[PDB]
Amino acid sequence: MEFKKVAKETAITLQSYLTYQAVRLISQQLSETNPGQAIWLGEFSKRHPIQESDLYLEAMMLENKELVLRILTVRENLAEGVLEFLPEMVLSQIKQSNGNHRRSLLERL
Amino acid sequence: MEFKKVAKETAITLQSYLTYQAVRLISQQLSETNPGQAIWLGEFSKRHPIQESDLYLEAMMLENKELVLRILTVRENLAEGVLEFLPEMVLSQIKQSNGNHRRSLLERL
Repeated sequence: MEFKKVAKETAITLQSYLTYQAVRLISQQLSETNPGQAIWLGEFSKRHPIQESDLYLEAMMLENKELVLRILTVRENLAEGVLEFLPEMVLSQIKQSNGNHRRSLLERL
Repeated sequence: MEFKKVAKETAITLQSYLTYQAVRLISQQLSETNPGQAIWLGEFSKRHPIQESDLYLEAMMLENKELVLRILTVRENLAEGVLEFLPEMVLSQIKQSNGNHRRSLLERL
């Protein structure tokens, strides 16, 4: 098994996913504080796929510089906050799901 | 902890993404040992989106129980090795990305 090469791919995916989580947390905050801006943010995201997170951030710089700053900031905090718990949490989630599917497959016999 | 909801949502996402990576690897092994099953698998993945990994596995066990059991095992083994590299890779990539976006933002009026 090619653990490191798959890790590199997974890292690229996770970079975009954590940008998505940052945008999500900021939207939830704006929904209490400035709903018009949360709405604007929601519309921007349907025009620009967060999957292409570098392109997403560059596009936003043309329309809302302050929000880009906020996303980069939150995404950085999130990463630092979350990343070290991930190995255990992901492996645990997979073990649980494996148990679940095995029991369903046994019921399927 | 902190970011519990985020960390959890991220874990479930990576669980699906690592299932994708498991199926991809298995598909490659099957192309050598049982090309007809490699083809069945490709067709199966076209019709069932791997992003919905639990539904994918639940559908497959109706048709091919052995392959489900193999995916469960591979995705766990893969996760063990992949998650060891992930934190530092993802942090350093976010760092590089920030650097690029920072320059982009600072260099314009």
